[PDB]
Amino acid sequence: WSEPLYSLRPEHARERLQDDSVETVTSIEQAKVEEKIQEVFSSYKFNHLVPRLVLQREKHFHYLKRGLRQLTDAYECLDASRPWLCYWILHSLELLDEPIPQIVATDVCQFLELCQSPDGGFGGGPGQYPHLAPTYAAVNALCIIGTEEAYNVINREKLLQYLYSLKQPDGSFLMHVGGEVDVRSAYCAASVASLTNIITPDLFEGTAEWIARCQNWEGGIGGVPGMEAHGGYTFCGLAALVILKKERSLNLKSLLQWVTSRQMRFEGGFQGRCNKLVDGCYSFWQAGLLPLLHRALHAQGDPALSMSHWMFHQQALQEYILMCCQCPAGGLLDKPGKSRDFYHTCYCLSGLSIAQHFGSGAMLHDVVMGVPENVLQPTHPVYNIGPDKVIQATTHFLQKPVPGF
Amino acid sequence: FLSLDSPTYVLYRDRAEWADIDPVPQNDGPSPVVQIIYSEKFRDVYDYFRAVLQRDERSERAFKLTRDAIELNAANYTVWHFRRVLLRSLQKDLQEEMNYIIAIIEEQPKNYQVWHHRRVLVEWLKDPSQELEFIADILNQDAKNYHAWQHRQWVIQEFRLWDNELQYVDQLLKEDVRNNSVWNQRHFVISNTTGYSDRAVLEREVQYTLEMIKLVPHNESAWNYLKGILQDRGLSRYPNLLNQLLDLQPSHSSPYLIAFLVDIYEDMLENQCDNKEDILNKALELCEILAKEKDTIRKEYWRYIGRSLQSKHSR
Ligand SMILES: COc1ccc(S(=O)(=O)N2Cc3cc(C#N)ccc3N(Cc3cncn3C)C[C@H]2Cc2ccc(OC(=O)NCc3ccccc3)cc2)cc1
Ligand SMILES: CC(C)=CCC/C(C)=C/CC/C(C)=C/COP(=O)(O)OP(=O)(O)O
Ligand SMILES: [Zn+2]
Repeated sequence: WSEPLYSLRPEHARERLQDDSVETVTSIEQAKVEEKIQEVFSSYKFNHLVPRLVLQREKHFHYLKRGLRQLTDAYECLDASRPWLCYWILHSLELLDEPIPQIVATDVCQFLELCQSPDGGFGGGPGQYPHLAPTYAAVNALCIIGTEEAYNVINREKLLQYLYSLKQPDGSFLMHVGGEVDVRSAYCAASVASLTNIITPDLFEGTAEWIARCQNWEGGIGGVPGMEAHGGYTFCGLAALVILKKERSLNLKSLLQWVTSRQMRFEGGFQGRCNKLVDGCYSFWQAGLLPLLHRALHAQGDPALSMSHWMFHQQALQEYILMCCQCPAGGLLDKPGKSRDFYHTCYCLSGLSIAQHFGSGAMLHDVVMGVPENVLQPTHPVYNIGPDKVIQATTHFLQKPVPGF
Repeated sequence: FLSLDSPTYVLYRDRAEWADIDPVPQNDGPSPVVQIIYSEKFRDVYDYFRAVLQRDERSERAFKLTRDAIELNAANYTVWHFRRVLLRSLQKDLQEEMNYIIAIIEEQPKNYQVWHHRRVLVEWLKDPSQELEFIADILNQDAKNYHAWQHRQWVIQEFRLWDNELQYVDQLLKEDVRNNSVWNQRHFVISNTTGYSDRAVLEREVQYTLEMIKLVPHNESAWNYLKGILQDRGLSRYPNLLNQLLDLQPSHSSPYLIAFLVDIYEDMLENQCDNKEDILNKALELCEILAKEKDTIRKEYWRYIGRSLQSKHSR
């Protein structure tokens, strides 16, 4: 009699846009997407078939496996982003529980070494100047591999030099020498600093306070002070603050009401900003804030926290990802009618993991929508590599002294 | 001089005026990962770019080449840096270079690198005279372009060009009252000029937001702005608010109206108000309507607000 799937229930039809008889570009466009998602949702009834949700693991794997070696000229626009591709692909493989062959691990390692700059950090490819985004990616990729070869690639003294070179008077960081600032760079710096144990007591002075100025009237965080609240920057700000242990610098209550508000009543996915369209990748950057808030509020006594669920509709996010974000050929996507890429494959899967796995103390509780083989390996919400990789690397780098001591 | 899409385009390896330089192949190692099968055009350009970068050739021919390298991958920040090095060493006319970046931003408005480049140019020239009108044309094509708003905030702040922004804000809010970028701009102007304490201005702001809410009750951006401005001081400092919302209910309910009520009740209870009971009960009741019926996607969040208010306020 009754639908197991929340997006297919009759009462769900009510969650459609109400434009109050006033049309703007925003409503027209939002109505357009809802029409498409409705077709996907309805297509089980229209075809006279029983619904069933499968994460197409084998097909995603083939796509990842090949991509890790070779890519079409469609990725010419990511030629200054090769470490990103390493990370996106390796992380997807790790989430899907596929072992990295040693030979592949070694080649990634050698390749990231060619990308490493002699004055510290990594560039977007061999011989490109260093930049903090590929530095973050490379370091994450190297931890996913998490062997001795991989750890030894990073040149920690020089990494710290590089970071200092980018640090600003007002607490913020440049993305690269002669580049610009935004909250993204703070997180990137905080992430590599803390995994590799190069954090000195002056490095992040002012940083938490600069990130705090990025929180605005909406509750979320913008890229720089004054700017609109955005899911990707909010993720980066909060996460940098968890690493720095200054969670408390922010109005966490208004941030919570902001992030929860970005889940779309109809699609089940998240939007990046208020009044914009749903998008598969925010399944991570927005829904990954919830575990970060959960830990932050818990560290403050909040006695009202659930011991089984994050504060968003975990089931509806899985429905969105599984029904609307999979390419039948392999890989995942922003929304139906877009085309797959390694970025969306990475973050759709990371978002799925989060929506599946709850953990607060000794309290572990899963929700696996669809078939049980859908379950993914868990991801650390600060770093978006596996919690085991985080442990293994931090442990290993605490063996060494902070350069300069 | 020779465009990348000209039918007469010729690879650099077939141009005589590049015969003295040996291209530099990409060093990907014996066993590549994430190897891009570049097009011939692309690989040719970048092979030559690596050559000039390695020699640090500061020539007019290198300059033209960075242009083609940018066009093939405008996200390559090493090429831009080199171009900025050549703009200075060659003493290129920065006004021609402004013309150039205007054309490329028109074409690729969603790339950070081009906007950063423009910022460096305005900083070198100290001349914002074209910015507000340039940015306004990009925003005419995508009214929500994040980089465009950021560039606009930067230019307004650094050159103090506040005087006409609020009218712009109004023109766009007229065009699309659901554009959250414009609501954010609104708050950026006011909060950096008059501020929100001038009670004449705070009043004009709240009358405006309520009036927009009337025309379009389900638009979340007005509701967020309304809360955004008043929550500063504490919502229960405004006692007419509670009832003025309760009046919009019969003919304008929305989940956002109900949630704003839950926020007023929370502040009332926080400020130890008359009836530390009946009020909480209205609150819990409403949370329930939200979790159960009217805003169920946020069920976990409302359950938690419900629980937070009980734990706080009934001893
Ligand atoms: C129009 O096609 C693209 C392709 C790439 C981009 S992106 O580099 O700015 N970035 C990643 C991204 C990757 C893919 C893949 N594969 C697909 C899209 C994409 N976008 C665009 C997008 C995503 N969802 C919807 N859309 C329209 C998002 C964008 C997000 C991003 C990721 C990493 C970032 O950190 C970086 O600095 N990345 C660029 C970078 C990387 C390495 C070195 C230097 C700079 C900043 C922004 C944007 C548009
Ligand atoms: C380095 C790092 C960890 C980065 C991750 C942060 C991230 C996702 C940033 C995106 C910032 C940006 C320019 C958004 C514009 O959205 P848009 O106009 O493309 O579309 P929208 O409607 O989805 O915001
Ligand atoms: Zn996306």
